[PDB]
Amino acid sequence: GLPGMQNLKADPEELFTKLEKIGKGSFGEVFKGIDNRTQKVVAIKIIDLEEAEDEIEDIQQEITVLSQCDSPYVTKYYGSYLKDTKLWIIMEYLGGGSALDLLEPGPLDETQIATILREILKGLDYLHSEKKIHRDIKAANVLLSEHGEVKLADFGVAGQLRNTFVGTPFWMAPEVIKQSAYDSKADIWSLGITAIELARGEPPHSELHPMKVLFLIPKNNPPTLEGNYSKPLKEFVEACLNKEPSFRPTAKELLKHKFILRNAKKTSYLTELIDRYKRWKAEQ
Repeated sequence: GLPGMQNLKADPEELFTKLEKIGKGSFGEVFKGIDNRTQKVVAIKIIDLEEAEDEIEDIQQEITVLSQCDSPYVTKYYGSYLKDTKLWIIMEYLGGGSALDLLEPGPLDETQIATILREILKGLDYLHSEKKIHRDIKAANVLLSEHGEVKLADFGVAGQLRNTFVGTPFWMAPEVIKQSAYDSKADIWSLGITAIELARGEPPHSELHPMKVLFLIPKNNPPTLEGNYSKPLKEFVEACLNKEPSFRPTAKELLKHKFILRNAKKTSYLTELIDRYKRWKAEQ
């Protein structure tokens, strides 16, 4: 059945202290929680199975893919518990917030953008080397630890090596929307959209109805990064955002792109970004 499923007599309400809401996945609410035995903080996604239907197979695939990953760049999975009709999925807690949150106080600079993209690329290199496709790369799914470590989250639509129509519209590759045969290169296109999001704060077409977005992506020339950004950053975006998937580089190649090499710095410096968000949120 479900990888990591714990003893059905384990009462997750006994094993964990459930605290405030912090986010949402493909299928449920997420709460910060405390493991009552170790006192480590965890993220707990709770899904109501009585409420699910013709999705359960999806939840099952999310958890299986997650359970198969073991990387410093992918959120860890600690197991699942069933309580009455609710499934408790225990995940790694990343206290820094998502990259999208970190944009709330103001723009990022190019060292911050390059550092975050570099770590996303380490996670995609890992997933692609394992024949997995993330399928939902976007700033909201790039999470930071309180130390500035950057990890990929939310595998609700993750694939395993496709032509299934999945993803969040604004970040979907043209071939994913047209339901053509696709692979890891679709994540490279989403990375290019995420690079635009990290530079500008929103993805292309963000103010349009998602249904318009469905015909504009396959029809229009690909987006480019507009504004006063460096030529290496604009070229990194263009490399990723080619309509021909075979013309997009691999993640391993992008780790050596001049934008990354000339601008990325250690991840520990991202704690400045996390502090900025904390100070900002503290006022508000």
